[PDB]
Amino acid sequence: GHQQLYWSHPRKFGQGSRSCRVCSNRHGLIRKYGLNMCRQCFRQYAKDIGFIKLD
Amino acid sequence: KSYTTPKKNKHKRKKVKLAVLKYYKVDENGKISRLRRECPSDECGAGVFMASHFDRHYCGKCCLTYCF
Amino acid sequence: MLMPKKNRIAIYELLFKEGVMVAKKDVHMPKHPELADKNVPNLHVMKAMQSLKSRGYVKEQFAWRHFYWYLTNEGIQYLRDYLHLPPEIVPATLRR
Amino acid sequence: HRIRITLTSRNVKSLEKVCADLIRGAKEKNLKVKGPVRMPTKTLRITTRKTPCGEGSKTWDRFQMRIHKRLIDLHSPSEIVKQITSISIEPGVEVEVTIA
Amino acid sequence: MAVQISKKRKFVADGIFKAELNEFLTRELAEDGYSGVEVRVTPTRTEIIILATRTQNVLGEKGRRIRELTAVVQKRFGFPEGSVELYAEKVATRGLCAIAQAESLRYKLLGGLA
RNA sequence: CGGAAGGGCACCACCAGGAGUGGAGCCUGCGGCUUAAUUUGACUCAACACGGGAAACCUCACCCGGCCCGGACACGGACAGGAUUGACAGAUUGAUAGCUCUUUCUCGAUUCCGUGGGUGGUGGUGCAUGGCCGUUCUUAGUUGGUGGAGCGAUUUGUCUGGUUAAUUCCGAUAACGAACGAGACUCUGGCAUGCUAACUAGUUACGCGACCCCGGUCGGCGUAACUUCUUAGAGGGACAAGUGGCGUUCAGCCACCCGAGAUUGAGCAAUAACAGGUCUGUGAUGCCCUUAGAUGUCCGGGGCUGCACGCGCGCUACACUGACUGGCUCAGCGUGUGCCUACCCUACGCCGGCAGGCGCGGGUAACCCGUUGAACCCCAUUCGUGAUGGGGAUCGGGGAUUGCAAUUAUUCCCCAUGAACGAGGAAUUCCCAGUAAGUGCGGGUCAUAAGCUUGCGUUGAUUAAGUCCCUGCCCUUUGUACACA
Ligand SMILES: [Mg+2]
Ligand SMILES: [Mg+2]
Ligand SMILES: [Mg+2]
Ligand SMILES: [Mg+2]
Ligand SMILES: [Mg+2]
Ligand SMILES: [Mg+2]
Ligand SMILES: [Mg+2]
Ligand SMILES: [Mg+2]
Ligand SMILES: [Mg+2]
Ligand SMILES: [Mg+2]
Ligand SMILES: [Mg+2]
Ligand SMILES: [Mg+2]
Ligand SMILES: [Mg+2]
Ligand SMILES: [Mg+2]
Ligand SMILES: [Mg+2]
Ligand SMILES: [Mg+2]
Ligand SMILES: [Mg+2]
Repeated sequence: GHQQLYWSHPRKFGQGSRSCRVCSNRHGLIRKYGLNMCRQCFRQYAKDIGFIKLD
Repeated sequence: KSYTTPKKNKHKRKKVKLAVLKYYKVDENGKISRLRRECPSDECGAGVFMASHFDRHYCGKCCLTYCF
Repeated sequence: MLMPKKNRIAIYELLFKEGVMVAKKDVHMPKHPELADKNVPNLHVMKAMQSLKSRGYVKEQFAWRHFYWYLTNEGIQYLRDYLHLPPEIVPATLRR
Repeated sequence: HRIRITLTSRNVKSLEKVCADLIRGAKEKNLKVKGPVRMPTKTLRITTRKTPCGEGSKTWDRFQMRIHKRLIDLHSPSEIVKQITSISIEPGVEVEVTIA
Repeated sequence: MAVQISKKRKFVADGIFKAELNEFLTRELAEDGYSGVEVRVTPTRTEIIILATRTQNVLGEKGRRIRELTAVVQKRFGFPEGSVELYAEKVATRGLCAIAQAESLRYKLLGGLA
């Protein structure tokens, strides 16, 4: 049926399973320290998180 | 844009006027006559009738098949 | 949206027992994360609250993946007329 | 008797003020106190591209996040530690009180 | 805590918490004069002060929108009942706040001033 | 702007050199060609190991098919004598897609049929835009208020001369008072036998234990003061301060004594602009296109890897200053069990040659991996100038891990096959002190995974303390028939 083909592909791995938590896109994801967000929004919200370019 | 192969039609639902009339058989006395088989499943206890096909019986929403 | 009537009444009862309701933008969700007792899929929650939004009953806000609906007074009156509830009881966001 | 306060903070001088205030509180409440033991700090380093797209010169950011962790051992019962940690806390410092 | 998360992930999660908080209240309290947030995380209580200009407009009809924001934070971040509480505070000398003058200027351009 | 002059500066310039690339193999990207599709953006610096783009599914935007509505809301029908959801069967299909045919059961006003209208779009347009980045432009430049000159566009201030990495200062002066930038600032590196600290770092003394002939070793155990080694806080320290010269004896320059430093390195970075890149980062977005037989969304397979060709970034090497085989012996950045999330670092004991497998433990981290027993290097054999024991491309047979799925070999291991390459033409890149180069280790991409990139550590030099010769840049003067210059 349609219920057995709509969301039956395995999403246990890969970059298509995870996404950004702002853009929900699947490119340039920062998975380090559980950020799980793209580098553009990381540059956007690094001041709000606490990251700062000291050196 | 124009296509070569014609499209596949949508399933036109076969409407049936008074399908409950084909279930029971009325009598002039005080009784009822049940033609089709009742399903013994837990979701459909005693009231739900089954489908009477040309070869063997089947109940739909609980998906239970009785072959001959 | 051919929704189940029990799930529709459960989502409207949750929306009445707390006026603002949240959701996550993900169609491929088995159950709602806040109300996990019933089935109540997230796509049904999104489309039911979008049907409330389109006819001017609820207020929309969004934070990156999450929908937020502020229930207005016309939505209070509509959910009261739908659920046939007495006008004495109020939601908890009006309670203090 | 031996109760361990762990102070984790991002800012430096605020954490120094908090640990010095805990030292002054232990000195006023007259208990055997150990010195503020510093841990080696952690520098969370992220290196991304400056350009949102990919077309430009190869420039790279260095986003740093320094976190610091001090610890103070106290020889006192639980109510004294709760009375000390309840008073004068500021948002930069996270406090973890271990009984054992 | 039973999940036992590391401090490396914990401070990052607090930073993303503050970032999503700031973005959500920037989107929601834009017409009312939003200027920032300040969250004090105490044991068993979470004080979270909205710093804004028009306190009467952020409180609304007998504190209704403040209670709505408490329920938003509770339902979204999974906080226990009565574990988080918001407080709206007025900005002194609000002309120096840059985002308040920015929202004032964009609402002037939306209203139709030159 | 000048193949015009007067000064200064830059290893994205030169000189003296160092390692190279271009010569061979392989990897990656682009163009071309082929193809159902080989998705696309970018083409000097400022495109081409770039989109963090190491794509078997997803990503995926391309092609071939098959599903679904996730077309809200309003207005009309239609219907409870049922508006209409789902369905194992036999056919069809790819699939156990009721997708359609044959066939009847089921859900119960949620829905379906039309008209307006939205919604969704990695669709088009960055020559409509926002934001961000790069570039002009790593150089030292730029701008008001008032006063003065000129009818005016404009000019002075913003400079004759000296000095500086600097429009940095001294000094002149129709200018005065100022402002951004530079500088100042922050972090990093080193010096403090002094202050604070320490059972998540130790020190040295003791008490034992083990071994060798009173003494020596122990990261074997435990405790006694202390912080030298450990880590991180407040301080301090270096300022052309002292001396000898040059210099209007001002601004400043060189050398030397004391000394851990007598230019450590990065971040930030002005006015004005490019019709530079991005709509394929966004639920940032205008307009246009589509919107049910979909450019929306889901699934299966393929492709993004295709190969007569050329270019670019890199890896492997061309060996004897080397290769192989054993022995010795030393690191620092770091990271590590996740909201969804299904995937962690691994000690130790057995099985197997190996890739690996089986069980008990430790670790949310100065606790455990871990004293991080890393390579280069050192020592001792084998080799003998032979395309050789250099080099490992290509290819056959087998064995393991990850995953639903490896075929166009995902990777790893074993045996075997053993190509060009004998130091590379014109051309050209990067660099001067713990620097280049050799060399290995962590993070990102990661389920499986480093020829890339970003950080760190080991060994560690040649040559230079200058110049405008080339390439360019910044001031002043000059000329212009240029001003998309
Ligand atoms: Mg057309
Ligand atoms: Mg030079
Ligand atoms: Mg060059
Ligand atoms: Mg040369
Ligand atoms: Mg070559
Ligand atoms: Mg791959
Ligand atoms: Mg694919
Ligand atoms: Mg889009
Ligand atoms: Mg442009
Ligand atoms: Mg253009
Ligand atoms: Mg596909
Ligand atoms: Mg490619
Ligand atoms: Mg070539
Ligand atoms: Mg060999
Ligand atoms: Mg050979
Ligand atoms: Mg790459
Ligand atoms: Mg002339």
